[PDB]
Amino acid sequence: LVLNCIDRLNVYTTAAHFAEYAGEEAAESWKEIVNLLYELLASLIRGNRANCALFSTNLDWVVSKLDRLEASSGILEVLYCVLIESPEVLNIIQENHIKSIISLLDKHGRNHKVLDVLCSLCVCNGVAVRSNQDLITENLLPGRE
Amino acid sequence: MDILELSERLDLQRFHSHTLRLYRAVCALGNNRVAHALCSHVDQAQLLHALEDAHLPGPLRAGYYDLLISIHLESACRSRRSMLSEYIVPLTPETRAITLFPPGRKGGNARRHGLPGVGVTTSLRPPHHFSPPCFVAALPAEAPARLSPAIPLEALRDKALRMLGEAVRDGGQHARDPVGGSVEFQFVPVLKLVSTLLVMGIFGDEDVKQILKMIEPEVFTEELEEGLLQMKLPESVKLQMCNLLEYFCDQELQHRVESLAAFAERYVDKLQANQRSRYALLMRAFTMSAAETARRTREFRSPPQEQINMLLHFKDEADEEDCPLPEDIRQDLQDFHQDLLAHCGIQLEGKKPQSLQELVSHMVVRWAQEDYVQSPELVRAMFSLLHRQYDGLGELLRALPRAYTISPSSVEDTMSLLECLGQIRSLLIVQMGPQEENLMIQSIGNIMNNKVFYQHPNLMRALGMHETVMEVMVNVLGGGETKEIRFPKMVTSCCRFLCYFCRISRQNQRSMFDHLSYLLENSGIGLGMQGSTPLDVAAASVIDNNELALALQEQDLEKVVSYLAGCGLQSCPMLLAKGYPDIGWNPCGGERYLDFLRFAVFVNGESVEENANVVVRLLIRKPECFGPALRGEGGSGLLAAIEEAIRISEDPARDGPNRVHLGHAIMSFYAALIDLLGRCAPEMHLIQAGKGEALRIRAILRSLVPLDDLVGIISLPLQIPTLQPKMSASFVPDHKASMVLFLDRVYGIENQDFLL
Amino acid sequence: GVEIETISPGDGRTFPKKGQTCVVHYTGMLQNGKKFDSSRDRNKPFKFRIGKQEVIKGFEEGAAQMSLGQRAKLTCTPDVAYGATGHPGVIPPNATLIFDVELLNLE
Amino acid sequence: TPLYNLPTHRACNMFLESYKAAWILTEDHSFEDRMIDDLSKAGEQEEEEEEVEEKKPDPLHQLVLHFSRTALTEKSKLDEDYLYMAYADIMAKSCHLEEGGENEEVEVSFEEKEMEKQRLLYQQSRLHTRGAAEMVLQMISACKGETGAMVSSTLKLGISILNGGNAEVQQKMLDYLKDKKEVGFFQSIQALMQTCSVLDLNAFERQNKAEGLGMVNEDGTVINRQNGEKVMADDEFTQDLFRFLQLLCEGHNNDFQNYLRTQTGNTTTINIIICTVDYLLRLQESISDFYWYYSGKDVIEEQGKRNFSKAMSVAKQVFNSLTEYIQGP
Repeated sequence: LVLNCIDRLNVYTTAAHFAEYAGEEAAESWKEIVNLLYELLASLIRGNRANCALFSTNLDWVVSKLDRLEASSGILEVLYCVLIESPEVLNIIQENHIKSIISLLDKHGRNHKVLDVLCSLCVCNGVAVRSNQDLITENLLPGRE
Repeated sequence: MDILELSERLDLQRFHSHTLRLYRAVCALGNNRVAHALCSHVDQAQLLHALEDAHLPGPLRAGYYDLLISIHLESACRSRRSMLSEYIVPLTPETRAITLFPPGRKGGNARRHGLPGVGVTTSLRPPHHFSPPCFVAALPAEAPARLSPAIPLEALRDKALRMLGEAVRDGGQHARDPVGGSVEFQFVPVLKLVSTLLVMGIFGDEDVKQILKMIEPEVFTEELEEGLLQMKLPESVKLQMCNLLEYFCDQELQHRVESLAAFAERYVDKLQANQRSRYALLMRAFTMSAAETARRTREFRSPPQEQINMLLHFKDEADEEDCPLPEDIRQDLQDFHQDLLAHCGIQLEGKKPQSLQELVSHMVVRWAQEDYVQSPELVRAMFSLLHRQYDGLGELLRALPRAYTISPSSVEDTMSLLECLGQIRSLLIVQMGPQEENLMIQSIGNIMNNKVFYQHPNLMRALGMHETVMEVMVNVLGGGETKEIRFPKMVTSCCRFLCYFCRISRQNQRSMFDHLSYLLENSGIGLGMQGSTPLDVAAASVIDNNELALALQEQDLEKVVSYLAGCGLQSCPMLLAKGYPDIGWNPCGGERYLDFLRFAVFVNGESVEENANVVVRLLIRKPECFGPALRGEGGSGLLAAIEEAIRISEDPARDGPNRVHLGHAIMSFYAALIDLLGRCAPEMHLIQAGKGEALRIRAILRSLVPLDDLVGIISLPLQIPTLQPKMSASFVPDHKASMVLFLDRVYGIENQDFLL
Repeated sequence: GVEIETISPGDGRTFPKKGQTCVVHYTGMLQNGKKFDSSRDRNKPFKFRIGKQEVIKGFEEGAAQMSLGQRAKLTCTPDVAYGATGHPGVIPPNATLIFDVELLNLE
Repeated sequence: TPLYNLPTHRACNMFLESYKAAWILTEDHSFEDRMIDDLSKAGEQEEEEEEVEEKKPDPLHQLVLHFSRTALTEKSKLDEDYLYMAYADIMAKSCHLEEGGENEEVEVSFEEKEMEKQRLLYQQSRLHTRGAAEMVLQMISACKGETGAMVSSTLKLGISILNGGNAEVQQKMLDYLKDKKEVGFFQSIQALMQTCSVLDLNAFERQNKAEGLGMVNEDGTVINRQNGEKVMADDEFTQDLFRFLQLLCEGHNNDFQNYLRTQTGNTTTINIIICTVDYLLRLQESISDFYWYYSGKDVIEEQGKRNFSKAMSVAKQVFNSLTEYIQGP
């Protein structure tokens, strides 16, 4: 239900007057509400694994969600959360995902959080994964820009 | 911008540390491709300069150290540590010139009894096999492509060693500007580097003597400078120091076992020589009496393990041996035993420690007598270390079975085998991929075709190749119980290898039989295509019968017959998904089964009843495990069923159409069934005379199946290959021959049925 | 496609001929980029031989049009060189390369 | 064939394996008491004289706390933890050195008997009754279904603690239980009791004929030569379990015994006594089925009698336990 709430609430690029189809006085609270929603979507997941595992269907959705305005706060945080306790969602990658992440790094600047995220992406626990690893090495552009 | 401005920028410092962590991770353990790739973004001399520096922000020094370790040494150290606790040896004079080795004033076993970090030990230790870094060489089109990017090691060793001494001298003065504003960033990942090199066996004896002379006075070599350990220090340095001291403890143990083998070869040589002389004077110079016969009972009427056992109990006792041996070679073993105990931590009565064990036993409690110790890794390390230096003889007993001495003229093959094994253990931790399974299979074919695997199988029993192979097998198989069965065709080759391993033994079959329920649990996810199946190797376990099927446990049999119940319920979607008529069960599955159950009872002729009774009882209790065309809940005819099977087989329009024929599998399935039931005869001529219970089983059998249809099955011939040829894809002569064994065991021709 | 621009010390006569082990203490560089390699840091000046398809043929064609003791700056076209996909993780595709070179050729 | 005219490398392998006249397996006894006393002595290190109104932990106390810490952390299972098993056997052998060994015509004095009550109870306090009592009981919450050797080592440690009375540590255990307020102990105990071996007759027939079939060649008969751990195989586990449950309520506590009947502050109630009785029922049922087999015979086989001995000793321990529940009404 919360994901459906977010989805129907996702469809608002600025949410200034585009959220004012119910007029003002709710678009104001919209940003706080969606930030809190992603905060709870992080809060319900930390330490869990059963809740962690389900996002194999939802992975391309969340990495494509990334509304760029209330997402560097908390969407990246929940992404960091889910990509630790679950190797089952680790191994289902399509190579558009890391490219969008790299573009996010470029467009949002030098954040150590993204780097810790890729550090977790390489390894769940003990076992490494080579395909996405080599994809990360080549997509780290040795043009070095 | 110069890098030292990160000490005051504070925002890119963290970013560079995290980028460095990324390079450390994505240079994964056992990814040397990326390791060679990484030496363009950085440079060996750049890393050397960063290593040599004194000014820093703190963490980046440690991360650069650890990145160097990740690139040039991690694969090496891990592969070495896999083959570290494996104490084998070839016989050379270097092997022979080993003991406790106290030389000196004729009291060194009581005095300073040598050291670790000492010279020769002659184990078998495969090298590292680096590859030199470069980028301009054109690609190859496969191959590993990359071993590990190389570097000089000896100049590096001298550099690290002078760095260690420099850091020690700097910390001796209690500076207010440590390297990085903290002594932990000064006694530091250099410790990790020297430990990694030490594990990797780079160091010469002078080098290890020097870094022990860093801890000078408690050692006090035969021939102020305050050592590193006695000074008050943080916690992580204690962790790394214990991770250092474990090496020296292991070296003393390694030297101990090699000294034992050095004793052992000369001892068994002189003992078998004396035994030859004793047998010579007994048989050749008998002048026979009762004592001559009593001595002659030993050799022919005792195996050599029993022979050496009795010989050894003669060789020592509480003066109650009743011994043939001379009392001169009983004394050198006694002195050897006493000196071995003296090397162990027993004064044998029946401050300056002047050794490793008393030193560390005082020192670790001196640490605990300092403040309350958090960081439970340090706790487990300290107490494991402490427990080792008291029950060290116990650790030697733990090391007794893992050791195995061999002669030379096989080491050239063993080293290839061990390097292949290291490749297996490198491919263990990593997640599976196509090149991995290809390299895995290449190693597997490399090792089976060596003859030393066959020549010393108990050695492989000691190592545990089989459980590792099983572990990777269930790794590739498991997870996806029915969805993800990615990367087979290595499972086939490895299972074939396990079949071979079980074959050439008397206890590898036993050593798999313990794991058998897991193997059947994975056989539940088998049941598909041809090739070496898990249940096939499971059946390969116990065909060396009459010691195991008795000691078998019933819990697997409800399992396999429930698998067969599903076989009789489920239509094999793996083989229905190719345009096939969707029969309610699969004969191919049940035929893939029951050769296991046949092999339960086959070669051991006229097999047992404790197994057969529960077998047939569970089977009749679930009649759906039969062909329900035959033994269904209602109208179910045998010869009706085989007539329908022949009508389908000879008419493929009502049959599926790859390389599999339905009615062939049907008659093969029932053929294996009746062959089992013949080999599951209720008795033989021993007890059917003198029993009724087995005749009860015979009665249940005959009430189920009648005669006059098996003879009908004989009335089902087949044409000849002459003009012209034929192909046995539909009907089988051997399966008309399958009912013969059953009919012979059950009924027996009297007078006239033979004539019919 | 290969185009040499030589700084000419040395004899300028003894070309590296076939069946010979030419030893260059080199360093690379990228087209409006930065370094990616150097024999100078590693202190192993790259003992290899010619006509064997060990190095890419741009470097070999540069090696043909030089001498002993000279010093050249060797452009490198990508189709001659690695560049259709590039050395992965180290070089991107369409890589136009540059090499400083200094050598003796003990044949 | 003789020992000689044989490859020397296989010979030396057989020598080191077959080393029984001079095995390592001899008495050492130089790693238990001198081991343990050093820790508690160092915990009173005079150089570590702070006097901060809260004395820092001892090394032994730190060790016990580390093992309790890795016990109390959450997961489904446990590792093997050879360290814990080793130190548990060390401690249990240390305190049991007063119990066992220390306890022809050996007519001891009453004075020396009193001397031998002490040198255990000192070793009890030296063990940290203080910490170890809660440690061993905290563990069983974790090792909850498995018959792991970890579990048996903990039980043996409890037996080495509690041997002569020790109402003190009984009180400490009881207070820990009534502060933890925890299901998991008793349900684990009933799962353990639910899985303990009794006599089996099919297995007896199988192993009997297998020992009858001693037709194994060289290097193929000594592997399953004895195979005597096939039918019961759990004497040292099951007897010690019932001895532990006996040895709690040996002294006529009259409040512990009620707590064994029932669990008030906890949510659920168990009545482990009922599980004891059910185990006894299955045990004697198996014994009667054993009887009817041999009842056709007049003479009994030696191994059958040998198994009957341990089977009766088990029920003896159980009867002693059930007496010690209610002996003290």
